[PDB]
Amino acid sequence: PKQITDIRKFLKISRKPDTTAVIIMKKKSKTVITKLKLRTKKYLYTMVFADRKKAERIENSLLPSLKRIYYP
Amino acid sequence: SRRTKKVGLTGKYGTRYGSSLRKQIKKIELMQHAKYLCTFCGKTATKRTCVGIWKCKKCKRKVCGGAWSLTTPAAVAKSTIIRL
Amino acid sequence: VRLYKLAKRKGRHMGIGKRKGTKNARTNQKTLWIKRQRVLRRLLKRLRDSKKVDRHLYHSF
Amino acid sequence: GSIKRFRLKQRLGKCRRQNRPVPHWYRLKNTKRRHWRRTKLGL
Amino acid sequence: AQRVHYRRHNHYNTKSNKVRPVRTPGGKLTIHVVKKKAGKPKCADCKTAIQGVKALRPADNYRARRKNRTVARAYGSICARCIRERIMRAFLFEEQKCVRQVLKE
Amino acid sequence: GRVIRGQRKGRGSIFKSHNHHRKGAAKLRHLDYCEKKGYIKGLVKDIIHDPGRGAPLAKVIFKRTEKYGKKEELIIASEGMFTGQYISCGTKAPLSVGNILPIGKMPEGTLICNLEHRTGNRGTLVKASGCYATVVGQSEDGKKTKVRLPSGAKKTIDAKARAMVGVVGAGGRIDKPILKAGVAHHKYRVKRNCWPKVRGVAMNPVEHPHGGGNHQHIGHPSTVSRSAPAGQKVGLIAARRTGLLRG
RNA sequence: UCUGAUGGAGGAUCGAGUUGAUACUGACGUGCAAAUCGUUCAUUUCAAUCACGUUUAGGGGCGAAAGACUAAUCGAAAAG
RNA sequence: GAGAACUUUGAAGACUGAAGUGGAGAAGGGUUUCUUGUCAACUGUGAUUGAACAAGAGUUAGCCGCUCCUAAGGGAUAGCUGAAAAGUGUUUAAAGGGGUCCCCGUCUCAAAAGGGAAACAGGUUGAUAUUCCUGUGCCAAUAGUAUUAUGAGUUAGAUGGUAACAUAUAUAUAAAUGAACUCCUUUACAUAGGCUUUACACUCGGGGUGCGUUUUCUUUGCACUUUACCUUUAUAACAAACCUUGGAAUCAAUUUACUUGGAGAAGAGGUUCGUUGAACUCAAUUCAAAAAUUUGUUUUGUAGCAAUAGUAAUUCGUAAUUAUCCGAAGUGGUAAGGACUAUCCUUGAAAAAAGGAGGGAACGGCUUUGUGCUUUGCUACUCUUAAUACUUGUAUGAGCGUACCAACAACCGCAUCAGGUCUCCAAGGUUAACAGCCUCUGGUUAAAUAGAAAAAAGUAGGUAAGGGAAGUCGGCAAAAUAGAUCCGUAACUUCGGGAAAAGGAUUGGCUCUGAGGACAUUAAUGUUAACUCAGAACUGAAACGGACAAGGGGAAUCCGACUGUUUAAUUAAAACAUAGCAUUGUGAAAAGCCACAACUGGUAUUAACACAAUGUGAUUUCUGCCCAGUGCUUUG
RNA sequence: UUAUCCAUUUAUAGGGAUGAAUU
Repeated sequence: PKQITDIRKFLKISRKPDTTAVIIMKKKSKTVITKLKLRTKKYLYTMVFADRKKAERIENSLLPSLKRIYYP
Repeated sequence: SRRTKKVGLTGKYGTRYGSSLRKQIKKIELMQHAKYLCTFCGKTATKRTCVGIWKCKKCKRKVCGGAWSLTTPAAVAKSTIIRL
Repeated sequence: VRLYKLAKRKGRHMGIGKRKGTKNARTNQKTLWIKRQRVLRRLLKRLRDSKKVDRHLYHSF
Repeated sequence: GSIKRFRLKQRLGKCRRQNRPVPHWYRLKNTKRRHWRRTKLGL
Repeated sequence: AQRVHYRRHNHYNTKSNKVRPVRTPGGKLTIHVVKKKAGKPKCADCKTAIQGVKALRPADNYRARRKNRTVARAYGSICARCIRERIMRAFLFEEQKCVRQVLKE
Repeated sequence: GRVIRGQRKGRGSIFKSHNHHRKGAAKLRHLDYCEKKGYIKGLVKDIIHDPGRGAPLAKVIFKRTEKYGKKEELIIASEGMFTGQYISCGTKAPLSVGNILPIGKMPEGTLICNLEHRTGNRGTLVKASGCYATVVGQSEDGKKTKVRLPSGAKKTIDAKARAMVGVVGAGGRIDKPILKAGVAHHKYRVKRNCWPKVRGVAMNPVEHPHGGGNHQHIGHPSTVSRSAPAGQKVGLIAARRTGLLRG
């Protein structure tokens, strides 16, 4: 696990063909927060989003060639 | 205050061992444990480390010597050597 | 236990007939010395920092 | 011992095998049998 | 409280087998063996620890990046005070040789 | 009877020296071209204690003359020499404390240590803590020189042996009396197992010729001739005399 | 020189633990036991204690030494 | 079940009292482990149980260990003796690695507690779990060539900072020329003492859940409220080291303690290592101030791993939903780290392997003359990670251990024997306390037998009027206080002690008084924390270290100076040893003492302040006389 | 001095006047 903050880095790592799966969580904090997680042979990269709008746009901006998983 | 009259440093041994062997031993450890002047720095900070090696705390440059005296009459032949 | 400790804080069982450890056992004279020296030295530090007292008197005290 | 050698483990297996009793239908046509506590194998 | 037990098959407390107990999300106190501490690199002259370089074990030192093994100034396995001392000693004794040679004639 | 403790000592079972922590045999730099035809100077990088002996040991660095690189040696340290001091060996070297010289160079009446009773044995004599020797005078034609050993004998050694100018350090170690048994036990830890002594006369009458009786007395003359067998030499061995000395 | 502190040396003291066996000449002595049980006692910063590994093999070893110990056997072990 | 004091379930009363019949392990035992049947013998009583009998089943590792390296050492190689078995182990040795002629070099084995490449959390079955599953990592290696791509350097090897030094953030900080030859470092080390930091443990008040008593009181008493490894994890804080400026006596900073200073202190500003692993606005972000990107104000997030797991409750088919998993502190009980001081006639090991350095041998690509070199004609190229592909024998991860017991009946004691047997974990109260005594977590209610009556006698204890050693060889067994504070303390003496001498006074409960800290505001007002001492009234059958726990002292003499050791199973001493005293031999390999059949060896990695053999045994004062006897020795 | 015996090292120059130093 290795948290990443910059968003262009994640948009770059999404296009990498060695990645297989993505993980989308939703949980109640106090509204809903999400942690976009991405699975790759090396590591598992997560990103926190306090903005539901940014979560909504980014989840669909992610390329469809990879599989999506939601634990709940 | 002055806790003891004359036993001094040998009071650690308690009442055991005779005075003719405690006064005799006290002659030497008093000038053993006391730090000595160092030629290389002029700071009186040379202590003992083993049976025959003295070390200056400031210099960190150790010198050999006698068992407990940095210099001894058997070691003041340096004058005879150096008169040449 | 909590009621007894509340009484302990209120100071109801300090009796010599209750103590069973030595004077140095119940409290360390060494540790009390550490506490005293530390608080007074911190006071002296605050004195110098506020410059209420000169260095020459500070060292003497 | 929780740590044993290969030959020792195999020999223990052999001895346990030897501990098995005589089959029934053969008797239709033993005495050398140890007990785990009564006799020590020693090996 | 709880009670714990050794796990790394060596049930003695030798100075290579010290323990730092911790608790778990499962709610149980487990045991971990912290890696043995290692010394520090030392100058060859004053036998004093030199900065700029990590102080790991053999294997960890091998795994460490090249940016954590040396100070980049000439020797690097010699403390700066000693290397400065050596440098000016080196220049001045050579110059003393030169002046003695020129005064020889 | 049976084998005596004075006999089992040389069998080599438990009387082997505890060589585990000894840092190196005390030996001086041996012969080469430079020693016989000039001075060669090294330095002492460190000085250390040796658990067995009393006198400390000097770790001396040297540089060879045929292979690039250094060599290390351990010398019996002499009094009053410090780390970093340059030590000079050979013939033409200037006589000073700690240096090494052939016996045919220094004047008479100069203290000396680390003699060499036969040339080449790289250090054999006068090595105990706080001891020295003195040359009495060279031969008129050279090739010989007599020295007064600490025991008090005049021995004649050639002029091509080597020795160290000065006195072995760690002097007067015997002045301080041992008080507690623990000091003696610790001291004898790292040398041998010759301790404790155990009086012979209180032995059983079969494991020592001195023992036996009902008043623990020797019972026969303690002096024994030098021609005695192995199990007989146990008393004052061929004593020339007995009693307090008179000079 | 005298007084008050800090300081923490000692083959220092008491003392559980470990190690041992002082006295009860206590019990049992066809016993829990071919040397045990209860109370008492000794020692505890060092000549300490233990574990594993390792050396010394019989007219020998080993012994802070009592003719002790060397597989319950020892004034010469044990097997033939 | 036909059978039940000693099988199972429930109720009740107790015990073991974290130095436990609790968990793990080692040596040893070797299927005793689990399930289904089981009573011929055994389980000394019964017996349906069982460590018995019968039939099946059960031990999963690139990461836990072994395998690796080295020690006191063993075995063996060359030589040397010996008839040999054997004894020696470099003593005339042509004895294996590397580079490219040169350098180096007896082999091998010996640690399941030393050094050691690599792991964690939850779940998982009748029997195994750091091994299986789920999820997340890490370590090691990866042959030759060709392709791409990631990055640097150059038209043959980077930078910034005046410095301690720092800098490559690509998915992945991988790439900062570098040979032969060398010097270091790590690996890598004693004890004692206190101080400090962190973590765990314990404790406290609040909030939220559930439980429980509630004649009577009770903002109530109990349980849960959690977050591993990994990400050079980022930073902050701290002990030290170092750098820059600074230039001291009226000496100065400073520790609990002393330490340090013109070989450059204090002040001020920085650099790093190590402790910890989300401390600190740490992250980006919403808002304001600097300019072709810096400083101030907020949101969010258990920093990611993370809730999707556990835990506690609540509903609902009988697999899901539901709400909580957070504002703070004190104790020092352990462990580790740090900086120090003290002690040693004691100085407290090595290689395996890895790193760093001094050094500077060789140097673009294509084409070509000529005998790799000089040359002529053009410039986009050199090193490293990742993937891909093809040729090479199939181009990731060998083998072994992994159940159980650790004595309570799974070990040795002829045995289901009160014996012996090696380590870690270690709760509350009481208290100096890991002592005793009682309780919570866990475990048990079982020991080769049970009901009844209670005499003699035995045995483990109690208690005894008045006398108080009259008993007896002898105050042998027991009784006397013993804790803590305070007061007082002799003869002698080596002046250190004796000494807790002797000998006394106080001691409970409740209600109070005083003293002992840290934190923030323009001298004064506030916020907040320990149990520690000193004193006081009042009260009780004058008793209060109420049990538990704990010196009997004194006057002497002999012996041994003391601490220690010893006759395993009759003797623990006055016996030994020790420190000291003194003697003798010995100048080295043609010597001493000793082992060896011979070769040879130990003392000896030694050298008179040493080795060997002796008697006496602190200290004080002494240590008188005889060389005829026997010894020993000196000259011829 | 050859036998023989001893000692020494990598068997490394025939005799006299606290830095490195290898191609």
